[PDB]
Amino acid sequence: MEEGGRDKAPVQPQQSPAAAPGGTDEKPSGKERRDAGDKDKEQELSEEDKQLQDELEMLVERLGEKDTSLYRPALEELRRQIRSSTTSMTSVPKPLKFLRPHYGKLKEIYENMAPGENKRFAADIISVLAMTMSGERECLKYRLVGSQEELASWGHEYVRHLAGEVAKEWQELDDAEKVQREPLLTLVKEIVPYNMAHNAEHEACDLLMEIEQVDMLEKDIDENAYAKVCLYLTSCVNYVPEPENSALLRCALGVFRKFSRFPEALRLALMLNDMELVEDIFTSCKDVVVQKQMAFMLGRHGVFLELSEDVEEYEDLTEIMSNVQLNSNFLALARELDIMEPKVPDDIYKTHLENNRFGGSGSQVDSARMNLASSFVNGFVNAAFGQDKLLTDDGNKWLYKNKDHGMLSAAASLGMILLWDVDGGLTQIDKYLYSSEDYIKSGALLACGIVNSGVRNECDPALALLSDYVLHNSNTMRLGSIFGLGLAYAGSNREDVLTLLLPVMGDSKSSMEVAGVTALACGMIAVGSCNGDVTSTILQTIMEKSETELKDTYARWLPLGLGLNHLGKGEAIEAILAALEVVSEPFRSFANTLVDVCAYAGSGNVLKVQQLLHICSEHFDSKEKEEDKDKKEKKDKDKKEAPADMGAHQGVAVLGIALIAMGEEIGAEMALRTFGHLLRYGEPTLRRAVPLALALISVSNPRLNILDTLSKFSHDADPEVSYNSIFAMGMVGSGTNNARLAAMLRQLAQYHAKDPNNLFMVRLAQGLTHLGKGTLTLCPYHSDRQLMSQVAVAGLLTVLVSFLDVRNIILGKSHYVLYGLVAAMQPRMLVTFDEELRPLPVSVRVGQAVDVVGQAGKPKTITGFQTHTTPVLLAHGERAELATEEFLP
Amino acid sequence: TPNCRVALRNDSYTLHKILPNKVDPLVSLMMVEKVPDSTYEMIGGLDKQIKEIKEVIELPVKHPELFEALGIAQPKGVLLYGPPGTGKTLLARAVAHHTDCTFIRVSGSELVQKFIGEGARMVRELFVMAREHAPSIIFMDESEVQRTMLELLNQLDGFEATKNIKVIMATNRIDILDSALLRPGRIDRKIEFPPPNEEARLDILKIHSRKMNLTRGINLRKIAELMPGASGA
Amino acid sequence: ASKLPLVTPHTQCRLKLLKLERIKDYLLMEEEFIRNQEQMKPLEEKQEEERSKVDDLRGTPMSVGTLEEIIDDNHAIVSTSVGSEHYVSILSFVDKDLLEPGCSVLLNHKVHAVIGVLMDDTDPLVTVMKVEKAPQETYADIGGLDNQIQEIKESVELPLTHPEYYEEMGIKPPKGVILYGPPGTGKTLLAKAVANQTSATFLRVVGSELIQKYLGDGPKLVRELFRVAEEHAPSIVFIDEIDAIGTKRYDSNSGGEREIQRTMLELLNQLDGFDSRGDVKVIMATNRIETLDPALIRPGRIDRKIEFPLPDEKTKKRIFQIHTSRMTLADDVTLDDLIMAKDDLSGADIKAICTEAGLMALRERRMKVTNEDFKKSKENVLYK
Amino acid sequence: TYSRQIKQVEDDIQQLLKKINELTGIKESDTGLAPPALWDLAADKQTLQSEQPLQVARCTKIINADSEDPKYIINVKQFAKFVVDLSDQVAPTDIEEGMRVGVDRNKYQIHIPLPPKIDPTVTMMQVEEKPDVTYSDVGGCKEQIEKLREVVETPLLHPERFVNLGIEPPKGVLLFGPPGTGKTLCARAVANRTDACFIRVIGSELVQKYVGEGARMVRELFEMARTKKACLIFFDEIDAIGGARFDDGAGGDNEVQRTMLELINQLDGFDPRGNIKVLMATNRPDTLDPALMRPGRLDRKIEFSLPDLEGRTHIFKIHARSMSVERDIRFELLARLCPNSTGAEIRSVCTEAGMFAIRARRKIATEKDFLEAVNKVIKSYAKFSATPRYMTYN
Ligand SMILES: Nc1ncnc2c1ncn2[C@@H]1O[C@H](COP(=O)(O)OP(=O)(O)OP(=O)(O)O)[C@@H](O)[C@H]1O
Ligand SMILES: Nc1ncnc2c1ncn2[C@@H]1O[C@H](COP(=O)(O)OP(=O)(O)OP(=O)(O)O)[C@@H](O)[C@H]1O
Ligand SMILES: Nc1ncnc2c1ncn2[C@@H]1O[C@H](COP(=O)(O)OP(=O)(O)O)[C@@H](O)[C@H]1O
Ligand SMILES: [Mg+2]
Ligand SMILES: [Mg+2]
Repeated sequence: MEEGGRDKAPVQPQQSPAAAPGGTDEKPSGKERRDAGDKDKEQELSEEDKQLQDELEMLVERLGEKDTSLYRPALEELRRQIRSSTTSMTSVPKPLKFLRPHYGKLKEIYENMAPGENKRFAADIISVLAMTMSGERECLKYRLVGSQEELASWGHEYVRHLAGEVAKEWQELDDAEKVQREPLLTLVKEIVPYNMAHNAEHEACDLLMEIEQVDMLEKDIDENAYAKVCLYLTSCVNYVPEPENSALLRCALGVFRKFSRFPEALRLALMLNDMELVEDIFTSCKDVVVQKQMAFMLGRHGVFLELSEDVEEYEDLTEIMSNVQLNSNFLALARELDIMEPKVPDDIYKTHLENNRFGGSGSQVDSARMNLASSFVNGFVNAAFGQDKLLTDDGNKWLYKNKDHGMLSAAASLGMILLWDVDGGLTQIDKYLYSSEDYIKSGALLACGIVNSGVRNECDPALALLSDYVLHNSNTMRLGSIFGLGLAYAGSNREDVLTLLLPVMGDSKSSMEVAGVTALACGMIAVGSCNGDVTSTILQTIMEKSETELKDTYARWLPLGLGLNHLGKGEAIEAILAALEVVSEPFRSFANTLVDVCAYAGSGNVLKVQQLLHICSEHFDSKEKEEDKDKKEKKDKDKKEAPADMGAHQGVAVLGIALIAMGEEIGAEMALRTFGHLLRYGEPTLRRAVPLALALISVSNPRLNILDTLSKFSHDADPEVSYNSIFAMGMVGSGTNNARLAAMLRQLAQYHAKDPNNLFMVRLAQGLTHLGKGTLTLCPYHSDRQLMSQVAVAGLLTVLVSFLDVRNIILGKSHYVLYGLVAAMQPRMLVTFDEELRPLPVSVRVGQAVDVVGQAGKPKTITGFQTHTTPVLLAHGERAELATEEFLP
Repeated sequence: TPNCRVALRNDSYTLHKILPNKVDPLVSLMMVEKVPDSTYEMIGGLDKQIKEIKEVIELPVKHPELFEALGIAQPKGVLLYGPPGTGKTLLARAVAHHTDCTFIRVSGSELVQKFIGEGARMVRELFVMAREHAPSIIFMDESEVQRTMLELLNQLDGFEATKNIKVIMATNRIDILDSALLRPGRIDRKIEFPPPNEEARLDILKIHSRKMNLTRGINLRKIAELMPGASGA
Repeated sequence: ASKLPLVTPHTQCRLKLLKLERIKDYLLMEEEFIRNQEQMKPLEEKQEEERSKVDDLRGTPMSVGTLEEIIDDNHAIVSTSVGSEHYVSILSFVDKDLLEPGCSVLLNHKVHAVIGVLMDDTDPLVTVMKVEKAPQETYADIGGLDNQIQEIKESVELPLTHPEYYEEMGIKPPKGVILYGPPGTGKTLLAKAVANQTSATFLRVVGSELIQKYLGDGPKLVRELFRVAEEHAPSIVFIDEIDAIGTKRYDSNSGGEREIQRTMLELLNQLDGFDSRGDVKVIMATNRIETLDPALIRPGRIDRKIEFPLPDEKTKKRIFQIHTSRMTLADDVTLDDLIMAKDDLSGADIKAICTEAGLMALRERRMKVTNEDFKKSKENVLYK
Repeated sequence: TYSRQIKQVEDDIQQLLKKINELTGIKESDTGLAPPALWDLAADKQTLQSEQPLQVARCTKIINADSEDPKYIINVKQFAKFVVDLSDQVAPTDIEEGMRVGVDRNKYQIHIPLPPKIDPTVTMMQVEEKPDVTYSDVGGCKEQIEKLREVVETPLLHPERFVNLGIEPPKGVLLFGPPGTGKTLCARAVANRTDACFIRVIGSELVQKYVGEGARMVRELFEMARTKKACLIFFDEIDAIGGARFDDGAGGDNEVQRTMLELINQLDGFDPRGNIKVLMATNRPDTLDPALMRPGRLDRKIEFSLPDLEGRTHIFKIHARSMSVERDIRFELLARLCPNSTGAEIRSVCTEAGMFAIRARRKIATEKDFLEAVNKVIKSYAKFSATPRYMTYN
């Protein structure tokens, strides 16, 4: 205990502020010169942030605090200089002079006067000066003023400029990682009216720095994955002018403003398509930006590049339409025939090998429904140019035998054999088309709508499937002729053939298996306008669904195309437009949760989820709304898939936990779909947890729920070592898990993962987390499998060719004009950099390096070397132009 | 407690009661070996050697701080040497008896083996019982003993933190053992045991002649002169 | 509870806000998700009801059996403690994962069906060979060497503490390290300093106790040794005095030198198996570097070869300064006379003279150590 | 600004994870059970169904049958032997003699045949798993690689070019040279490329305590080798498993020689292993017995010598490709400076020469850093060097 001796600061600041009321009146010099000695000594003796134990800041206020409360308020003649010596001294220790109810009284020292040019004694010091005090301003004071008092007095007007010079003081001192504290000022300042602060720091951000555009830019997309509705509304439209006004990176526009497309304004992304068509540099980045506009996240664009300078760059649109689609063909035409892929791989049916010798004899399984899965010996392995010449005999001799939806299946397999094609796919159909069969012709002409997927050239505007449609008085001469057109033109926004498919809905024909997928065709086309589609659905919904109390043919099919007609926005107007549209009995109010949550594909608005789980949780439900709670559970499967990874382990720690183990019907019957709607990513935390409840069968329930989750469990792509878990399940599936209803299903499960080798990136998360429509084509099957009666007759229209938005696999691509460079790549784990010291260490998987078109995988981020610099777009996007530059000797 | 017998019912194997306390594997061991327990009162004329062995064994238990007063490490190894029949075993037994330490000699026998382990592939498995009776002293007779002592000292050169564990080797003819054992930092003190003189033969006649039914007037001095110093045996 | 490994944002940025608030969203959803179970599930309790149901499946006489094979369809051949073995089935609360051949299980008393598995109380030999705590003081206790200290930190410590240099270099650390020189020069002492320093699991075995009395028990001991060293983590295996396997012959060895040879063959494998070795470091020491097989000494099995010289006098005086630090040294003595008393004294010799001189002080109950203590002390230590 | 506000709201939800994960039931950390949410389907059915109808079915061993009648003779572990019967659920075909069968405890009759005993210490040396060494990494000995590889895999990958020519390919091969030459490393490439059962054997593992105990391990090894379709058996350091028979006076080293003779009889004499290929590897081949050196067992005798110049330069290109270096160095000077050296020594020069760059502060090593490696590894460590008395293999 070494006290005394050097105690000058607990003595003369103990005496002269005590004699300051005795030296204010009748002593004109000791009031102000001892205040000057109280200002430069408290100033200079507290500028250093190494001695935070100042000798007055925790010492003078034992008497100087009551001296302050009897000094500034109790004086009443505060003039022009003694405020600049008084309120510059009394304002520095006041967040620590007071205790935690300072927050309502930061103004009883400061609002008397803000003294002059406050940063003059806040230049060197980082945050112990007042930056903490200004955080105390914007936390509580600007919240209480700017709750309903935004346009206001001194508590807003000067506070803009105080919150401007402190915000530039963060980017003034060091260019440290205290720079990123400025969005914590700009957000917490005026949370809902974010525009007025982003105007105050967007042009200051223009004059800020160009090296400080990359981490500020990913700082703003680092909120702008998802937010609250108005914060996502304002911060994403404030996100856009940072690579245009200040920065000139200018090439990550469309894939990162697909975020800013739907909920903000549908014309905003059109104005940013104009901003694409202004920056007309030359050909590399101009090429690469409009590459993604066809088959990477959206379509509906191929009528916007017909300007008056059609030579090559405005003639790019046909190359976008079909030539780089022919590069996606050229993937399997040139760069997959060389590595492994033969004409007929065929060896997975060969991998079903030793059940003749696994404990006994064999040649017992002779079920006719096994050939429904032996059709996918032809169907699943022949993707990516696995075309066959007289190797389709397993569908040819099954095509003329029985199983009319199997005559739909083998002829429908030719579209899965010839994918992304325009060249000969219409000719490969006609060699098996002519059979005078309403099944063979509608499966094969249904595959005509599968071959041209992503082409949208002259294949069938009214050509082939109109001729397939006009025959109708009967079965598939009515059904399969609209699904290939909604599938093929699902990426298009053409209104004319949508009105050709409008009397298919407005027919009021008794073909309900056709009118149900009519909404599943027209809903796949448009997601925006044409309320006449929703009118044509709801009028048949009232004319047919009201005067009945029957099965889920109405429920699984008719409002689902309305969810696909109103997918992807957080505005909560469409829930009023559709929830007050079918105000009705609750079986017609099945569609209460359809359009309400189908608009909420990726965000966070968990106040939706409490009204997604507190209205109808279980309630013991004596056979009343188990299907409505299975749809209420079905709408838990969005909100999760692309909101930037972080959610999978707690999704499985929800639905692997308390419905599937401690539920009644929603868990045991249905709740496994989330693991085939969220994912196909692949991790052992649920891949080694679903066969824990799936390897046991539990035949008490309607056992095709657990067997419905068998093949669905095997829904996961990116093929792995799961042949143990699925091959043991089909080996016990030989004796048990009887082959009279699932002989299609077990080898559907075995063939689903690795039908081929490649082509699995279908999981709706492009670049980092962009959409790219993995919902309008993937949705009606997971909606379609709720009850039953569709594993044999009706749902065979869906179980083959439901999801067909397979936007390939790989990103190792050169796309130079000559096509002569290979790559300079280095694939790794997902990124580790937000900030570290200097050169931000990107990730940690340095041990691998490739140069060729090889496999992708999900959690991969790919960089390089050789001083190539990747100067095109740099983030992601899988078609970098890959030019080089050599200012590096 | 672990390693305790119980009573046990047979129909459901419900735990019934808690019988005695069995027996410590070391008490069985020393019961097998049966060292001839000794004391200071049966020492014949070895008093300077007693003063030597007190300094190495007696002091660093009663006063471990006393070496920290001098900043020096405590000794750990004792070598005794001399002809057989000269009180080595009773001395090393007696010092442990008076300082109250668990006198544990090792012989490398295999009747001992079942109380050490099932195979006990090292010698080091003894140390569980050693630090379980932690104030203890390890004793050895007269090449396998010599490698055994090296395997002990290589442990308590600093790799074992439990103190109050010391080793004693006794043999004759100090030149024929290992030079690596004769490394000067290894052994802490070596003590010679001489054959008894005419003085030191007399008091062993005195002590050992106690329990006989004598006759008055014996003149044991003449008899100790008649024996020209064979040994104490 | 091992919820998520992505912890990298590190700062007040917003990947943390969205991501930590994202698992926070799914824990509000998880809490109100499970809240409906305790709200509206009065059928069973399931926290102990089905637990007591399992405990009513399994009987109270839980017998302990042994695995020897596995057939996947929840039945296998297990061995009883008698020796007679069965073909019982396996329950579904037995989470078939900790089932290896030779594992201890729990069987029924009646039908002997596989109830549960048993955690092993481990072999005592692991606790025998595992060094528990730090032995002594740090590298500052050593003094004088200063070059091979950089060598040992170079090969062992710096690979552990800085795994960045070898990756920006594109290189692996050097594998094998051997120590040799005259006796008593600090070979074991430096290993004590490493055992102070590291965070890896540290193993020490004398080279003398490698040899056995039964046939093949040596190489079996080697195989289970490197089993133990591998099955932990980034460890350090120390071997002292490995010449003693070749110098002395003992009569307990039922085999001749053509069993010692085979032991050296199995060890010669276990330094350089074709199998993936892993994160095991090997430190070896002897004083007869010329005796043993150089096939064990080749680079690939031992990379760095480090000689320890005799101390020069400048270093000797430093060692006197170390071992006379905390003792009450009387001013009578002159250490420079004590340096050149023996021309080739070891570092152990100095400590022997100091400790024995302190014993000469405690013979006379004093507190300081005088000159004649050293004068007769060098006669006691050196000359006999 | 919200420093505590993200702290306590982070912390009560990180705790509130556990505060309802106790309400899940993951707790009561076991002594060998399982989690509560798993087996919940063997809860009322298989608890009374895999237990109450299901027996114990103690497993036994057949001695023999007899004619005209089933009337089998059983044998068990310790107890007596019986006259037993089939079940109705089994055919009398696969109840062949010397077989383990599952047998009820009351009538004592046969339910199912069993696989034979394997002695799973033999199962431990099945490799189950492959290393990563590529034939790219075994540069310098290309013709040794080819002459080995045509014996190892070409009949296995193509059993038609030998049949249509009409030859039986050779079945045995040993590999030998100085130590560190790339023998074991060369075997790792074979275990990389192949597909059949790769059953490794290290010769010192067969030294047992009992008499003839190792020979039964040989027998079981060749039995489970005969169970497979094609199999690869690897041998390493077979000097320990046998040099030669030399015995005189007090019979020494006999137990090794009986095991070596059993290995001879399992290789040749009375019905060949058939589709079983072996592969040996030693340091010194001089000590080995000539009956083991007979072809039909050891047909190929691949030499591994030191690389001439170009194999060495190729090895510098292998071990030096993946490190930050000065660009304009040459390796040919270094291969001039290493006349007699192994790929292990070349690798140690590379991995040391990087450490010379790590000495002061650089990022890329230099030619003089290589020169600091050469005199140290070659000429400073030249006292031991391990090679010359192994050149004569003594
Ligand atoms: N350079 C030194 N500085 C200080 N003390 C030393 C030095 N060298 C040896 N010693 C002392 O010598 C004693 C013996 O050391 P150590 O056993 O490590 O030598 P060694 O060469 O390993 O002996 P051995 O050859 O018997 O194994 C140590 O306790 C240490 O205090
Ligand atoms: N041709 C080569 N190319 C690359 N590396 C080689 C070559 N030859 C040897 N090496 C290196 O030498 C080391 C030793 O290899 P290997 O274990 O096969 O030696 P060996 O010839 O079997 O001798 P030993 O039986 O002593 O191990 C390997 O780690 C390898 O890196
Ligand atoms: N000084 C002595 N006083 C009494 N008895 C002694 C003395 N010296 C030796 N003996 C006798 O010698 C025997 C012990 O011999 P000892 O030296 O302890 O072991 P060893 O002879 O094996 O080294 C005892 O029977 C003891 O009675
Ligand atoms: Mg030593
Ligand atoms: Mg080798």
